[PDB]
Amino acid sequence: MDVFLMIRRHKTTIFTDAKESSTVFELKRIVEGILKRPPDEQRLYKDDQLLDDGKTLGECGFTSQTARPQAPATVGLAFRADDTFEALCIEPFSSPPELPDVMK
Amino acid sequence: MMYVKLISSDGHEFIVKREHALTSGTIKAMLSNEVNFREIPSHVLSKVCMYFTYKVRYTNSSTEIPEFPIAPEIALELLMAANFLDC
Amino acid sequence: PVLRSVNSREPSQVIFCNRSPRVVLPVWLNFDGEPQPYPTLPPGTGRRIHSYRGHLWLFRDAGTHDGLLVNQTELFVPSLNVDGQPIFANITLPVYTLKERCLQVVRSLVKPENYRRLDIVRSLYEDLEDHPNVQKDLERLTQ
Amino acid sequence: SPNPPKLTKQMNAIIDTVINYKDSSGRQLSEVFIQLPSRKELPEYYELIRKPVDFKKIKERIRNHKYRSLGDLEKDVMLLCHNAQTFNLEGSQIYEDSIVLQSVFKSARQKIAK
Repeated sequence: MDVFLMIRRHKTTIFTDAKESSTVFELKRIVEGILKRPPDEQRLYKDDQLLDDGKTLGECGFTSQTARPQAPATVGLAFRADDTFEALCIEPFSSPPELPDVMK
Repeated sequence: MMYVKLISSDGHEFIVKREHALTSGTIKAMLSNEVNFREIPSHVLSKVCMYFTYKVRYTNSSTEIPEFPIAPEIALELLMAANFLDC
Repeated sequence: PVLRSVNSREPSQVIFCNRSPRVVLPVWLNFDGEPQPYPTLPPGTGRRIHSYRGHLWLFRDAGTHDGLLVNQTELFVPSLNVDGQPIFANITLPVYTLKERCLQVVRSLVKPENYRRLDIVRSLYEDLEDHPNVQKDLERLTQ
Repeated sequence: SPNPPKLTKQMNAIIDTVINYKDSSGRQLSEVFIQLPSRKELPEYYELIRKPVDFKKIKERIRNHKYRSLGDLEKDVMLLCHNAQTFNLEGSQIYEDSIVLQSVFKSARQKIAK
């Protein structure tokens, strides 16, 4: 079963696909190939829970019923600046304009 | 898998696959790595990127196709983006 | 007309299955090429209907009249049953273009008279007014 | 009950013209109106209409010598066309077929007379 998700960090948002059986380590290796940073310099999150490298995406709660192409599941990403890991921070998207009176 | 960087008006960088971004005829002409949009906001461009993952997945899929949900708050801005993008 | 039913007079059992979130409306193309409506199919329902060989069918939405694929094609025609086995017609949603899909959402929310009061470009008002039509698609389907 | 053979000669000739109209394309428009729908197939028709008819019954009326004149036979053909136009909606195939068979019979009644 495929899982469509968006790995987010500050303003960078990676759109990709993985399998429920694949590990969190395999998702770091996909980010390694895109942004060019080793897996030991990354920290993935589901909401505000630090995901272990050994656990599968299905074990973390990323089911294919929730993580679908039209509505991908958001995954947190934090990098390491030499000594310690940075705090998880995701800049939200721009708020849409107020619904017009004609459309109500 | 080759990737492309799509920058929105407010500076939000969206990394998508090259094949996924080719769905749009406008982007296909621009490429043939980094593409910037000055009129498209982040909440619209993320929805356009959600459509690219949706199309490529469900094209030639004889199983069953789910409907693409569009909320009433972004239907107008996403329409202007879709017409400009030709997708 | 090229697109019409063939008066074969040989029975053909068909299964109309609605695998879409829309209220599907089966439309039969009669012997003179004109379309004809039939009882609607609620979302996620299937019924075994009695049809004939070489009869042309096409399926649209009950309210919006948007086009719907069958067995991954625009129109369908049931052939003779091999050993009395039913013919299956799996009605599905087409992968609509984001432009066309965005029009449908605005079309449902706003009234026909208030199309030209929206803050959009001049070319989009004519595209919104250009509603999905059966006769239009039948002229387009010919070759 | 026995009626003149020369009247019976025409009464079957009007119906045969109505039964055999191919309409150039090669489609017999009068083939669905030969036998009434089965009462166990869909009772809603027998519930909607008041008097059911079909050309098998109209052909049998000549054999039983029920129709005494052209006006009596025309009464039932227009009533059969009225039953089709009542049950079937405007624009459908059977609605337009009965409209064609209504005119084909009016021209056939005149041709036979003179």
